[PDB]
Amino acid sequence: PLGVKGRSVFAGMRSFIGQRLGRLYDSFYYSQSSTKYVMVFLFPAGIFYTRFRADTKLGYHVFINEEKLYPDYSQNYFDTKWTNGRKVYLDDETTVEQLKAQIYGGKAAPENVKVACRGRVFEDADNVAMAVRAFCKRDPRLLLFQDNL
Amino acid sequence: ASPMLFTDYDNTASPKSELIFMAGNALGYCTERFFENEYGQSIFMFALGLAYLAMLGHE
Amino acid sequence: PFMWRQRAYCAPVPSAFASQQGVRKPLLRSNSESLSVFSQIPDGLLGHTTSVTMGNSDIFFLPKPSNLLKIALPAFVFMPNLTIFTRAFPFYAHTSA
Amino acid sequence: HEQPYRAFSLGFTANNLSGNWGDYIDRQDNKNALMRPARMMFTDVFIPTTK
Amino acid sequence: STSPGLAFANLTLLLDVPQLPAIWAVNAWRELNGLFTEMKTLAGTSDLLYPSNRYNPQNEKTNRMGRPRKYNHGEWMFGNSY
Amino acid sequence: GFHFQQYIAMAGRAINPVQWTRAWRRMEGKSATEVYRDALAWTNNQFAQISRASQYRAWWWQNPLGMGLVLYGTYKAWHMIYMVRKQKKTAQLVAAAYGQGGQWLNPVPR
Amino acid sequence: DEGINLMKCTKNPDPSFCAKEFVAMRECNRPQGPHLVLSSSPSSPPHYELRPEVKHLYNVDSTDLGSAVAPVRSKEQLDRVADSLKADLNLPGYGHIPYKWESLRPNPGA
Amino acid sequence: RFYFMYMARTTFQAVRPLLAFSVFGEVMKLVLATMSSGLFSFLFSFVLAFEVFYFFLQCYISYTFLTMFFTVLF
Amino acid sequence: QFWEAQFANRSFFFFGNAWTSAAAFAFFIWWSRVFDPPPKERLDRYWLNSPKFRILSAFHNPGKRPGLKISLMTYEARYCYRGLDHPFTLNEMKDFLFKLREQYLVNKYEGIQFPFVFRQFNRVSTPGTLEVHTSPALQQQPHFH
Amino acid sequence: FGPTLPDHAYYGEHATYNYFVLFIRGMRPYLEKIFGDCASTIKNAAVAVYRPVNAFVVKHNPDLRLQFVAFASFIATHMAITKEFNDMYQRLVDITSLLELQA
Amino acid sequence: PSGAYRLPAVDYKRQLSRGTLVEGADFYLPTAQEQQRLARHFEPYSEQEQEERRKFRFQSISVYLAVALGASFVHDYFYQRRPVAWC
Amino acid sequence: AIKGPSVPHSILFGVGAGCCAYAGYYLYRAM
Amino acid sequence: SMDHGMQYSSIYWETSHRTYLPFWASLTQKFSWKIMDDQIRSFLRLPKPVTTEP
Amino acid sequence: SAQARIDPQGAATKCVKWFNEWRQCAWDQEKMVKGYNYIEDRRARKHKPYIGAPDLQYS
Amino acid sequence: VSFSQFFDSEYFWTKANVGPFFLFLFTSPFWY
Ligand SMILES: CCCCCCCCCCCCCCCCCC(=O)OC[C@H](COP(=O)([O-])OCC(O)COP(=O)([O-])OC[C@@H](COC(=O)CCCCCCCCCCCCCCCCC)OC(=O)CCCCCCCCCCCCCCCCC)OC(=O)CCCCCCCCCCCCCCCCC
Ligand SMILES: CCCCCCCCCCCCCCCCCC(=O)OC[C@H](COP(=O)([O-])OCC(O)COP(=O)([O-])OC[C@@H](COC(=O)CCCCCCCCCCCCCCCCC)OC(=O)CCCCCCCCCCCCCCCCC)OC(=O)CCCCCCCCCCCCCCCCC
Ligand SMILES: CCCCCCCCCCCCCCCCCC(=O)OC[C@H](COP(=O)([O-])OCC(O)COP(=O)([O-])OC[C@@H](COC(=O)CCCCCCCCCCCCCCCCC)OC(=O)CCCCCCCCCCCCCCCCC)OC(=O)CCCCCCCCCCCCCCCCC
Ligand SMILES: CCCCCCCCCCCCCCCCCC(=O)OC[C@H](COP(=O)([O-])OCC(O)COP(=O)([O-])OC[C@@H](COC(=O)CCCCCCCCCCCCCCCCC)OC(=O)CCCCCCCCCCCCCCCCC)OC(=O)CCCCCCCCCCCCCCCCC
Ligand SMILES: CCCCCCCCCCCCCCCCCC(=O)OC[C@H](COP(=O)([O-])OCC[N+](C)(C)C)OC(=O)CCCCCCCCCCCCCCCCC
Ligand SMILES: CCCCCCCCCCCCCCCCCC(=O)OC[C@H](COP(=O)([O-])OCC[N+](C)(C)C)OC(=O)CCCCCCCCCCCCCCCCC
Ligand SMILES: CCCCCCCCCCCCO[C@@H]1O[C@H](CO)[C@@H](O[C@H]2O[C@H](CO)[C@@H](O)[C@H](O)[C@H]2O)[C@H](O)[C@H]1O
Ligand SMILES: CCCCCCCCCCCCO[C@@H]1O[C@H](CO)[C@@H](O[C@H]2O[C@H](CO)[C@@H](O)[C@H](O)[C@H]2O)[C@H](O)[C@H]1O
Ligand SMILES: CCCCCCCCCCCCO[C@@H]1O[C@H](CO)[C@@H](O[C@H]2O[C@H](CO)[C@@H](O)[C@H](O)[C@H]2O)[C@H](O)[C@H]1O
Repeated sequence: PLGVKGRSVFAGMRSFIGQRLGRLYDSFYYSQSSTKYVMVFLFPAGIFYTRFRADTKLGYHVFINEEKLYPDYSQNYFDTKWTNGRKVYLDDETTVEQLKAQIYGGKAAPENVKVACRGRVFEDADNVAMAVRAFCKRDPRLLLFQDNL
Repeated sequence: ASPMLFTDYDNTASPKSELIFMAGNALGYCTERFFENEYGQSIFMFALGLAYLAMLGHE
Repeated sequence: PFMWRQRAYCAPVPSAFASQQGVRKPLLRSNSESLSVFSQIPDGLLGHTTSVTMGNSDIFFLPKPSNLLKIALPAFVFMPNLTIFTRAFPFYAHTSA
Repeated sequence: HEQPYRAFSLGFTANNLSGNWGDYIDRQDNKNALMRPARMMFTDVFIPTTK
Repeated sequence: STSPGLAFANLTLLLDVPQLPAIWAVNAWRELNGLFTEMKTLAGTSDLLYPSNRYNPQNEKTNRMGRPRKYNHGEWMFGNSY
Repeated sequence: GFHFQQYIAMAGRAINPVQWTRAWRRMEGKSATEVYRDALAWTNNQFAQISRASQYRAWWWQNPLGMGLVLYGTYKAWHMIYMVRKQKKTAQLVAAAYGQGGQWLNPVPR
Repeated sequence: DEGINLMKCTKNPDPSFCAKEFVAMRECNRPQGPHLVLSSSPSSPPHYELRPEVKHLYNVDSTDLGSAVAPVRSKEQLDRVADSLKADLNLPGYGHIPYKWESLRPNPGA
Repeated sequence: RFYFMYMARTTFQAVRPLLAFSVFGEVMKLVLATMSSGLFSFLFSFVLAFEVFYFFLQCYISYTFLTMFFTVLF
Repeated sequence: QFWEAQFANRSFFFFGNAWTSAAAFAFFIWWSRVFDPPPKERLDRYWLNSPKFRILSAFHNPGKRPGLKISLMTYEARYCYRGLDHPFTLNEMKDFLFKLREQYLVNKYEGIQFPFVFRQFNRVSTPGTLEVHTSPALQQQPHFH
Repeated sequence: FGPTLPDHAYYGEHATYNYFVLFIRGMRPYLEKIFGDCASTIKNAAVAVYRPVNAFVVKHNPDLRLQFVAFASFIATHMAITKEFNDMYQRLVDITSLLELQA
Repeated sequence: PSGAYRLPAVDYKRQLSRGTLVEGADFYLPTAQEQQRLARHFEPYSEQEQEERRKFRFQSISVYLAVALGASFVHDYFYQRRPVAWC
Repeated sequence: AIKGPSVPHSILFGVGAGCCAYAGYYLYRAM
Repeated sequence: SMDHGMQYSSIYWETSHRTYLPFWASLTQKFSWKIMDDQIRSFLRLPKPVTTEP
Repeated sequence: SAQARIDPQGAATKCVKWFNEWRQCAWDQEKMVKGYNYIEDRRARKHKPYIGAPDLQYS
Repeated sequence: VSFSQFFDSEYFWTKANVGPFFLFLFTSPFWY
């Protein structure tokens, strides 16, 4: 005897979802504290953040010409030293000045510092996204150098 | 200095969080290289042949 | 624009030094136009050449005589069974039976 | 991710990894020096030169 | 259950089925951004918007590549210069 | 396997244009289902003759590998007659269009 | 008149996208007068024409710069153009086929 | 790390027969291309037959390891 | 049989070692995208340098040489569907011009063949009395010592 | 402080009478209804399309030889029209090749 | 938790101690008509069922051929089209 | 040849089938 | 001494290299939708390209 | 560096690559100064080869 | 037939033809 009169398939769907959620709560309660919180919240959350950031934002590999132009990262923790090739995720509205400040930690940068991509110098009042689209399409490797000349 | 004296462009590190894309990048590489072309058609025929042999053995 | 006798790629063609030839063709042309594909040739049918498609040709047919056979044959497992021990799968997947 | 891939062929009968044919301009012999004199033996059909 | 021969599938599953929520979230975010872009276009714009493009910085004082517009200091009889 | 000579003779009759008129006349008042069933029945009769007569009878070609050698020879004949011929034509085609080995050339370097 | 016509057209545009209006306005707004105009005709197709007093500024043999509408697709015009190009090139080797796939069909494939 | 170990073992056991059929085949092909006389050819025929038997041995070994690596209780 | 196998144990869609599991795995990979053809943005990654593609182009263009049209298809796939304003490097430009030159020579000289253009065919035209001589020795160039 | 967890929190379910197999065995009737209805819909549509076409064909080509003639004529007409279109595109391509030669 | 949504099973060790565990029948027979076949001995199958079964004494190579040709045609000329050059 | 069951009638039938196929192609591309 | 040259290199097919051509390939022929698309655009008065304007 | 005063053809063979890059940069600058862009098409159905692969966003 | 009496469980699972409904449901992505 499939189905009952006066009852709707949508009501049955609600019933089923309630059953599933109650069972999930029971199984989460009767589980190890050591494993369940990690496996249910921290790995999903990290994976979500990473995948969303990669699939949505757009990033750039940043290099610097000379060691004298490297930033001072001695004080901030988990990164005591600059390394070239760092992947850096930015927003579409970011400019070269904002990028430079982000690199140098809101501190006094050196003089006549400029950004290039495939040999092509960027203006500082330029959107990084459009500048890359123009000069280095699908090769976002940026380089920071000193333009004395 | 000038930007062309720089050569070490291929040291493109990437965050350690992105190691979860290991299998995804592998499958994407094998898709672009093997599966979406004639060798992939051969592989599909091989899978169908596995099904054929399983059915034959059952009967 | 600095080393004219040493940069021949950026120089005019020899038909330009000759002083003799509705609309006419241009008199001055560079050798740097050799670095472009569609400089002289037209761009006709540029974006329509990857649209000429041809179908594949493989036929998936093979007769299956089982009357010839009387023994079973081995078969691969393609994926792990997640319908059983689903909750423990990340915890036992690394072991070998 | 912008460089192109070389074709892949691998089977029990034939492959495309025991040799290199080269580019369209810079070509080269797929077979190595010891079996170049016996190229006829690695062919199902052979149409020799005119001389 | 499992076996050494299923290491490929085990790794792929463990690493990819957790990503499916994020993939669906990305798809939903894309649809919402498209909806908002189309609503803006219906409302009206000075310069056009490219729908399937990443970023649209164009305005009265800005080009379609983020630079300032040339010859935009004065006013023109035919209206906008674009 | 059996009746290879009869099969050659059948092909010869099929390629004869007089037999095309004969078949045109025989096709009067006839259905595709009937034709297909007739052909299937013929093939079944051949394979059934094999399955029955192999139990008690041995052909002139009998060998310690049995009919496996005859079937291998059928395959090899088909291969050398059809597939290697097609390979020859494809070889000449590729050699005229790109040069010998043109289909295995590497992509243009970027 | 040119400005008004352009403004009216661009809001209810033509499949030409108002190109003739645009060029008319551009040539009217010149100080000394229009260099390029659209010839008035009883003939069906209109032509672009160049004034004589500015002919020395343009690289032209005559004032007629051709029709103001593109050609219509025609097998005959294509044949004519191809024959003319072949004659001008004068290349012995065109149409030569050193190898053709062996087939009853004249053109295998195409 | 266990997944990587297992896939390495599996792929080696899968390609073992391909190797025995292909690379030793290439070696035999070199020897065939180089040899001309009859005595050496007579002696080399037995090497070819040995390669046949060796290929079947490798195939048996791979069958064993693959039925071990693709056997599931449940 | 397939339907009943689905409700049998260890025989669900692609799980297990049964022929139903194999068939479902085949359908699953078919339903997936991995075996679909690539897009136009991604054709010059593998397909335009493929033996199947090259043989089919040569076959369906009987007496012609499609290297140049293949170069132009690569240019298209990179310019019009991937967004590259500069699709060709110096190498690819040289290859394009090489193929253009070969086309010119093939149409200029009737019957030209390998040493001058990459092309080989068997049915050739010979004079009738073909003389065979030794090449001259390579020209002695002057050298120090 | 003792056991906080029961046994079923750890131990694996029954090997042969498990949760999924019982579930799918319970859902078998609804799935049968669903897929039978879908298959019947598709079959009825295909039959409604195929019956009148077979009737119209057999009415005008009742015999096998006539069916073969009609099939061959269909093939020839298709090939001829394709050849017309191909000839046009070939003329365009020929012009482009001639301009390449001119370059 | 209340206990309404508890686990709908008991562990195999406790069943074994209760004397309740059954191990068998990886497969099942849904309908009683199908269950009682080997016990009836006189009508394992009804007559209608018998004549319906007589239609499947052999597999249909004709249907195999037709379905395979249709699927190959569709898969080749709708799903596996690829571009080709034109000269 | 116009109405009756005959070889010309079958040829006409095949021609009509070809033209209807191409009409269907026209509709497909139009939509 | 360039035209009508002799065969300088050999032509061959290596063992078991594939051909990717079936037996009806000679009857196969190409097709482009471009001519039909042009006719349909002209008949339905769809957006024209600017290449129609000189 | 290649001594084009005495070997101009040999040096041009080395330097035309940088001439080509300059030629490209010229257009990239003109198109940034004069805003030139194009209507990009919607995303392809198989932009990603594999579902688990990351679709790295490019400007 | 009404929406309510169609989506009633008994009529939905016994007398109704749910083929078109479930086919539309499967092909939803195509329509979207
Ligand atoms: C060239 C060979 C290599 C081929 C190419 C390479 C391919 C390699 C792959 C090999 C795979 C083989 C295919 C196996 C499938 C099974 C085939 C099979 O067993 O049945 C075959 C088939 C017999 O079918 P059947 O069902 O057994 O019916 C038997 C009859 O009832 C009759 O009853 P019967 O009792 O009276 O006789 C039974 C049988 C008895 O057959 C035998 O026992 C063998 C005969 C003598 C013993 C030694 C045999 C080897 C050396 C002598 C024969 C040389 C020819 C090689 C024949 C290969 C088979 C052994 O008789 C024959 O079948 C005659 C076969 C010999 C034909 C001789 C033709 C002479 C012209 C050729 C010039 C001379 C040779 C040049 C050098 C070639 C060197 C390679 O034989 C036929 O070909 C039918 C002939 C019909 C007449 C056709 C018109 C005359 C044309 C003659 C040529 C026939 C085609 C073959 C070409 C060979 C000559 C170039
Ligand atoms: C014993 C087994 C039976 C033997 C007979 C089997 C062959 C039957 C056919 C015979 C008739 C062939 C035609 C001859 C006329 C001339 C044309 C021609 O030659 O070209 C074809 C070809 C050359 O091609 P070509 O040079 O490019 O010429 C132009 C093209 O071919 C043509 O121009 P196209 O490229 O534009 O045409 C393309 C397209 C046009 O055609 C089509 O598209 C459709 C064609 C298929 C029609 C489908 C059937 C129609 C069904 C409608 C009804 C359906 C409903 C009812 C049925 C339902 C089904 C149950 O497709 C084709 O044309 C394909 C042609 C197929 C060639 C034959 C393939 C079989 C190769 C030989 C197999 C040997 C088996 C082992 C023998 C073992 C004996 C020891 O030459 C051959 O095929 C050679 C056949 C030689 C027969 C050998 C018989 C064995 C005798 C023993 C000799 C011993 C020495 C052998 C060495 C090894 C011995 C151990
Ligand atoms: C390119 C492939 C594309 C797809 C990917 C492949 C995925 C499938 C892989 C399958 C691999 C299996 C291996 C082949 C099987 C061989 C043995 C066999 O089939 O036995 C004979 C068997 C004959 O059956 P039988 O036992 O004699 O029953 C005859 C009864 O008298 C008939 O009377 P009845 O009462 O049974 O009903 C009459 C009629 C109709 O039924 C009725 O009673 C009326 C109701 C019909 C209306 C609805 C039609 C069905 C749905 C629509 C179908 C078409 C279009 C869909 C459009 C969508 C909506 C618009 O029956 C049928 O239509 C039969 C249904 C055919 C379905 C296939 C069989 C199920 C196999 C499971 C495959 C797994 C797929 C997963 C399922 C999807 C996810 C859940 O063959 C078949 O029927 C199946 C055809 C096989 C498919 C061809 C695939 C090619 C295989 C390649 C093997 C060769 C490998 C190497 C290639 C290289 C060669 C050089
Ligand atoms: C030891 C290992 C064990 C473990 C196995 C592990 C493997 C598991 C995985 C499975 C394997 C996957 C591997 C990867 C696959 C990728 C490689 C690949 O596919 O391509 C390679 C390979 C590469 O070729 P390609 O150069 O790249 O060209 C590719 C083309 O696309 C395709 O080439 P194509 O199109 O040029 O060749 C097709 C060929 C063959 O095409 C066909 O046969 C189509 C299929 C029809 C089969 C059903 C008909 C059977 C008829 C039998 C009746 C004979 C009479 C009875 C006599 C009895 C006495 C003997 O065409 C012809 O020769 C001409 C025939 C034209 C007519 C055919 C149509 C009419 C049919 C009706 C006949 C009526 C004739 C009337 C004549 C006219 C009179 C008016 O592809 C092929 O060669 C395809 C043909 C291969 C045939 C192999 C021959 C052996 C077949 C038996 C296999 C074993 C049987 C097992 C037992 C079951 C049978 C008892
Ligand atoms: C869309 C692509 C689907 C392809 C893959 C899936 C296979 C295709 C076949 C369809 C899948 C669904 C089959 C459902 C079978 C269950 C039928 C049944 O009666 O179950 C008992 C339920 C509960 O019934 P009940 O308990 O209330 O009353 C009846 C009680 N008995 C059984 C004792 C008589 O029946 C229903 O009420 C209808 C449920 C089926 C309709 C829901 C379909 C589920 C699929 C979507 C999953 C997500 C749910 C949330 C959706 C939210 C919507 C906003
Ligand atoms: C083509 C696709 C084919 C593949 C199919 C794809 C779909 C199916 C794929 C599933 C395969 C992987 C499934 C593994 C699931 C692992 C998750 C897991 O079990 O967690 C580990 C925990 C660990 O439990 P444990 O550590 O005590 O025991 C686990 C196993 N042993 C004993 C061996 C260690 O398991 C649980 O008990 C919880 C699971 C149920 C809860 C699921 C998460 C949702 C929670 C929602 C409720 C939150 C309540 C918050 C209230 C807070 C206040 C208290
Ligand atoms: C709650 C919101 C809706 C939930 C449903 C989510 C499912 C969406 C997945 C469908 C597949 C999307 O895959 C792809 O994404 C978006 C539309 O989404 C489109 O992408 C394209 O159009 C959208 C417009 O919306 C643009 O924002 C985008 O710049 C462009 O690339 C592609 O044409 C589509 O192929
Ligand atoms: C006799 C009628 C029987 C019914 C058959 C009806 C089946 C209809 C299903 C059509 C679905 C095909 O799906 C479609 O396949 C083609 C490949 O051929 C793909 O085509 C893709 O690759 C090709 C080649 O590079 C290009 O045209 C383009 O990049 C892209 O469209 C499409 O991305 C995909 O959407
Ligand atoms: C005689 C009867 C004739 C019946 C004719 C039936 C007409 C059927 C026409 C269907 C054509 C749909 O064509 C296909 O649809 C999808 C969306 O649905 C389009 O859209 C798809 O591809 C493009 C990019 O490649 C993007 O929009 C997006 O990534 C994706 O949604 C495809 O670009 C198009 O190729």
